Amino acid sequence: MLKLQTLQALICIEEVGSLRAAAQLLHLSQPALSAAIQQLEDELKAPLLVRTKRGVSLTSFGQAFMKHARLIVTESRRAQEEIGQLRGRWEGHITFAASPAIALAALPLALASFAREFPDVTVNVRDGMYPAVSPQLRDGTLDFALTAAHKHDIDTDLEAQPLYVSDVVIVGQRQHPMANATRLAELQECRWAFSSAPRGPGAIIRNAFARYGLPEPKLGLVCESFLALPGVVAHSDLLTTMPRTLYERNAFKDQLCSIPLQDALPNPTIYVLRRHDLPVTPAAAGLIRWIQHHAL
Amino acid sequence: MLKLQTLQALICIEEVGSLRAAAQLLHLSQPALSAAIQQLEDELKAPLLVRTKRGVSLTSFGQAFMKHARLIVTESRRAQEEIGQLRGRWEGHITFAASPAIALAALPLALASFAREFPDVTVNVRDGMYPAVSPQLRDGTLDFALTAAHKHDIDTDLEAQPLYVSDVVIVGQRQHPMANATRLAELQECRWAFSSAPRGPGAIIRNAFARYGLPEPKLGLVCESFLALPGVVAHSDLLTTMPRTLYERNAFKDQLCSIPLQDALPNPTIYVLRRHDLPVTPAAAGLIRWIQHHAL
Amino acid sequence: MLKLQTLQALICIEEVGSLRAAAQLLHLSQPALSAAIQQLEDELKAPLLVRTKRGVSLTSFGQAFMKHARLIVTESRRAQEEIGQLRGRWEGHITFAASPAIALAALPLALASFAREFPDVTVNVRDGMYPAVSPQLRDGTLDFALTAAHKHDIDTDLEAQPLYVSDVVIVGQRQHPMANATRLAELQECRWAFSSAPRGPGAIIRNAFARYGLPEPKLGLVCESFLALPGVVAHSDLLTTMPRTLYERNAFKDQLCSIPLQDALPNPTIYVLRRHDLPVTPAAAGLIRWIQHHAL
Amino acid sequence: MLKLQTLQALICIEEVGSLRAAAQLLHLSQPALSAAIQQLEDELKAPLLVRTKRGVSLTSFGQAFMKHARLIVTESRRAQEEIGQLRGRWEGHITFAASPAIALAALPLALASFAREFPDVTVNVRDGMYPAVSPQLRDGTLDFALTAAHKHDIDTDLEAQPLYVSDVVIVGQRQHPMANATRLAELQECRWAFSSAPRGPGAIIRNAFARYGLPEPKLGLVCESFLALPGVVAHSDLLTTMPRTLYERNAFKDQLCSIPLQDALPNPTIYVLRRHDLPVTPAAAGLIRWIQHHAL
Ligand SMILES: O=C1O[C@H]([C@@H](O)CO)C(O)=C1O
Ligand SMILES: O=C1O[C@H]([C@@H](O)CO)C(O)=C1O
Repeated sequence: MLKLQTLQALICIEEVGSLRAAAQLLHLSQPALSAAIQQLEDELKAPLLVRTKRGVSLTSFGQAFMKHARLIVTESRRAQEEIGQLRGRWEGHITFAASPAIALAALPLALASFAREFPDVTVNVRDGMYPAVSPQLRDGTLDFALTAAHKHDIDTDLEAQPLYVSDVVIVGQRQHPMANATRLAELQECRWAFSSAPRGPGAIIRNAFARYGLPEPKLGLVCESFLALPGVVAHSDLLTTMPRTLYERNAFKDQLCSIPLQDALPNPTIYVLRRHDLPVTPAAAGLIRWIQHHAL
Repeated sequence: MLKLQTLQALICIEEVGSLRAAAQLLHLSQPALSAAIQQLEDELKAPLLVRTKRGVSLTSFGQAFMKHARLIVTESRRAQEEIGQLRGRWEGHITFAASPAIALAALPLALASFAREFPDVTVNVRDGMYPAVSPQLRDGTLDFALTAAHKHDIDTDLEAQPLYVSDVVIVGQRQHPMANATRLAELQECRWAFSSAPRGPGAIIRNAFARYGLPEPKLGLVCESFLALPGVVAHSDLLTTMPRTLYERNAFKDQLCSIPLQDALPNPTIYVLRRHDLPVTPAAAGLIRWIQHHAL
Repeated sequence: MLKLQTLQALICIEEVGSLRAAAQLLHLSQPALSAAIQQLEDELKAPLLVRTKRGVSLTSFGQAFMKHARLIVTESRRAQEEIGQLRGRWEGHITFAASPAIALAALPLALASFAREFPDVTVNVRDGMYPAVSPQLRDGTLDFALTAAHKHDIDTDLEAQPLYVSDVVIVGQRQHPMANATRLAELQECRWAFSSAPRGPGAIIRNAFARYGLPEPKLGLVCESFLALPGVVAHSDLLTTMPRTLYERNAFKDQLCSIPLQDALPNPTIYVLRRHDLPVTPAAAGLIRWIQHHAL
Repeated sequence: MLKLQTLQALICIEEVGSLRAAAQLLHLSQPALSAAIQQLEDELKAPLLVRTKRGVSLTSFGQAFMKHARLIVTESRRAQEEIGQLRGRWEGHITFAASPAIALAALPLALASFAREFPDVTVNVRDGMYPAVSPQLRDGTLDFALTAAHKHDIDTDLEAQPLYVSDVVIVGQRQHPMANATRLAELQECRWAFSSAPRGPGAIIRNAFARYGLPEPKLGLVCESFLALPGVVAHSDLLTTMPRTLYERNAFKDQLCSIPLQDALPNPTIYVLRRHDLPVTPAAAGLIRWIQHHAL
C-alpha cells in the first residue's frame, strides 16, 4: 500500500479511534491497511497502535511518529498544490505566430473547434515569419510558429514538422498591362512590390527570375506588411507574389488579378517550428492538430 | 577612436550571426573582418563578439552598442541622401510603419502618388503600433510611424503630428446572439478577442467597460494580428473592437456585422510619430505630405 | 498519488545530472528508473526532467518540486531514526552548520563528548551563516545552524535559541600604521576587508562607522572565507572585524594584532536556529545539549 | 582621415570660422583635413564650405549636413560612455572561489601584489570546491574557481588550467596511538573525519584504502568545514587527510601530528576552472598570474 495513504490513515486513526473505521472512511481495504501498518511497524521496530476496549490509540512511539507523519502528508499536499498552480498557468496559455495563409484559412476554423476541446486556455496569436521568429522561439517567449521555411536551411535548436505545402501566385491590378503573360520573361519590365519571405524581401521573385535566366527584377517598393500588400498593388502598376490564400481572401479582390504563368513558381512548405528542448503542452499539441485538420 | 566603416560590419555580423556568413561584406578575399572588429573592440576596450555554440554571438557590450551603431549608420545614410535631394537628385530610402486604418485606405493612394513624383526613392512599408515602434524610431531604423497614440502619453523625445481621427466599432459574427444589442451593458457576458492597442491588448474594450460601470470584459483570446482578426470573429461568437476602416475592408465582410450600439466608443487619433531631434529627409517629408493629403 | 520511494530517485537524478549515472540506485538491472519518473510526472501532471545538452536537467517544475521532495525524504528518515532512538538504539544522522567562534572552541569538545555517548550517530559538520542557511533549514537538509543572528530579525518559521554572546574585534597586520589607534574615528581612512555577517558583507564595520558618525568605511576587498581572512590581513594593511575567538585561533596570530580601541563594538549573539515546526530527533537534541555545555 | 575627426572638425569650423584654425585646435594636419573635407564633398556631390574674407562658412548643404554631423558626433560620445561604464563595472570586479591551501599560502601574497598592479578592482573571495562550484561558474555568478579536480573528469563547459600540484597528509592528535604507523593497513582500525574532496566525503582515504587492498575506512564523522577540521581532530582520536598547507597553517599545530606513510597518497592537481565561452577581465587574468606566481 502507498505510504502516503498509510500515513493519511494513521492520521485518521488518531482522530476516530479505529483502524476499521479509518479504512472505511478513506475507502481502503481493512486487511490491506492492517498489513501496511504492520509492515511499517516492523520497519520501525515499534508498534504505532495499542488496543483498548473501543479501538486503538497511538502508542508513545505512535505519538512521536505522527508529528513527522502529519508534516509529510501536509508537504505532499503543498507540493501538489504548488505544481498544480505552476502547471495550471503553463497548460492554460498558448502563444504562437502564424503565416498570413494559416491566419486567413486554417486558424479561424481551428480556433473554434480547439476552444471546445480545450475551453480553459488563453491563446495569444501574432503575425510571424522565419527567420524572424527564431530568437523568440529560442528564448521561449514564443511557444511555436506556423511559418514557411526551407528544410535544408533551418536553425538546429528548432524542430520542424511539415504542416502543408503552400502556393504562390503573381498578383496585379485587375487590368495590368501584363495580365495576359504566360512567361516570367514577359514581366522583366514590370516593377515589383517585394513581399516578405524566409530568404529576404522579394526572395521568391528574385530567385524565380534567376533560375529562368533573367536579370534582377526591377524594384518598385518593399512591402513587409501582408495586410497592406493587396491594396497597394490594386492602386498601382506594381506586381507582387503572395500566398494563394491572401489573393483569395483580401479586401481588394475585385480590383486585382492573378497572372498565371506556365513557368513554375515554388511551393513553400509551411512548418511547425519550435525549440526542441521544450516540453509541449497538451493544449499546444491540440491546437496544432486542429490547425493541421484544417490544412489538408 | 571609432571607425564608422566598421559599424556596418558589426551590424551585419549580428544579423547573420556567423563569422564566415558575414564575408558577403565583400571580404571574399580575406578574414580581415576580424582585424576590423579587433580595432573596434580595442576602441571600446571591451569584447563585442563571442565564440559560440552555432557561430558568433554579441556580448552584453555588443548588444548595448547596437542602438548607437544603428543610429550612426542610418544618420550617415540620411545625411548623404538629403544632400543629393537638396540638389534635386531624388534617390534614397524611406522606412515607415502604419496602423491598419492608414494602411487600407490612405496608404495605397499615397504610395502611388509619391512614386509618380519620386520614382527613384526606395520605400519600405511595415505594420507597426505605438509603443512597440519606439525603439526603431529611436535608433533611426524607422523614419516615422503612422500609429494610434494618446497625446497626453507619448514619450518626450517623440514628435507627434495628428494625421487622422479614427473610428472604433464593435464587431461580431453576422448572426451573433447580440447582433442587435444597442448598449455596452448587453455585451457584459460575451467572450472577447483582445485586439492590439497602445495601452495593451484589449485596452479599448477594457477601458470602455470600465467607464460604463461594467466589470472586466471576458477574455476569449488575444489576437495581435489584424490580418487574422476578422476571420477569427467570423468563425466564432467572439466580439472584438476594430477600426471602422478594417471592419469595412476585410475578406469576411459578408460574414460579419457591427453592433448597432448607442453607447459611444473612443475615436483614437492616428499620429505621425518621429524621434524629434532627427532631421526629416526631404523625400520622407514628401511622403508624409502625400499620406496627409490622402488621409483627407 | 505520490510515491515517496521515487522522491529519492528524483533527488539523486538532479544531483548527478545524468540519466545513466543515476543507475547506482541499484537499477544496474534495468532503466525502469524511467517508469518510476513517468509515474511521478503523471501524478504531478508535469514534466520533471528534460532531455539536455550534457544529459538530463530538471524543468522549472522539477526545480520547484525539490524543496518538498527533500523535506519529505529527510522527515521520513528522521521519523525512523527517532523511533529507534526512543528504543535506546542510538543510530542515525545529524547535519548542522557552525559559525567560526563555535567551530574553533566549543565544537571540538562537544563533538568528542557526543561521540563518546552516542558512538553510532553519523554527524555532518558544515560552515554556515544566517541568512544563507535558511533554505537548508527549511527543506530539512540541515538539522540546525549555530550562527550569529539578530533576535528582532529572524524569520517567523525559525526557532532561535541563544547559545553564546560573542565578541567582535578589529584586526590588522602586526605593525599596522594604526596599530595603536584607540578610536574608530582614527581608522576613517583605512581600507577594509569586508567579512561576512547576517546583514551583509562588512555590515559590522559599516553599521559601527555609521553609529559613530563616520562616513562609509573604505572597501579594500570582500572576503567571505574566514579561513582566508587572517592571512589576507596579515599580508597587507587591510583592517577587518572578526570574532575574538578567530583572532585568538588562526595560523597568523604572530603577524596580527587587535586594535586597542576604547570605542565599543557589537557583541553578536550566536543562536541555535531550527525550522520550528520540525520535531528535533533525540540524537540531535543530545548534540545541542553538548554544544551548549561546552559553550560554557 | 577618420570620419569622426572630420565631422568633429566641421563642428569646430562652424564655431571658429576657419579650416586652418580648426586643424590647429584639434591637433590635425591642415593639408590632411582639407583633403578629407574635399573627399567628403566629392562623395556628397556638394560643397560644405564657402569662402569669405575672414574664413569659411557652411553652405546651405553644409547647414543641412551639420545637423546630422552633430548627432553622429554626439552618438559616438554617448556610445563610448555607455560601454565605458558597463566595461568599467565589468573590469572593476572579480569574484572567485579558492581551495583552503591557496587561501592560506598563495592568496595573501598574491592579493597584496595584485592590488598594486590593479588598484581599482574590488575582489570578492569565497571558499569553494569542484564539483560544487560548477553551477555558479556556469551561470556566471562566479568568475573562476581555484580548486582541486581530476583532469579526466571535469565538466565540458569548463576550461581547466593547472595551477600547481598539491600534497595530502594524514593528520592526527599529537599523541595518536598510530602516530608511528608506516603503512595504511596499520590504520584500518582507526576512525576517520571524512574531509571534502571532488569525489565526495572522505574520497581520498576511501580510494587509498581500496587500492592498497583494504576494506572501507571506519567512519567517525563527516567534517566538510576545513576551518573546523584541525581542532576537531585535535580533541579526538579521529584521523583525517588534509592539504599540507592546512596542516602547516592551522590554529592547533602544537596539538597535532602528521602520520607519514611509506604508502603513497595522491597529489591532487589544483586547477583554474572557468566557463569557456566567457571573456576574462585583464584584472582576473592578472590575479591568476599573481596567485600562480605564489604557487611555484
Ligand atoms: O527564395 C526562394 O523561393 C522559393 C521558396 O519559396 C520555395 O519554398 C525558393 O526555392 C527559393 O530559392
Ligand atoms: O579520490 C581520489 O583521491 C585521489 C585524488 O586526490 C588525486 O588527485 C584519487 O586518485 C582518487 O581516486
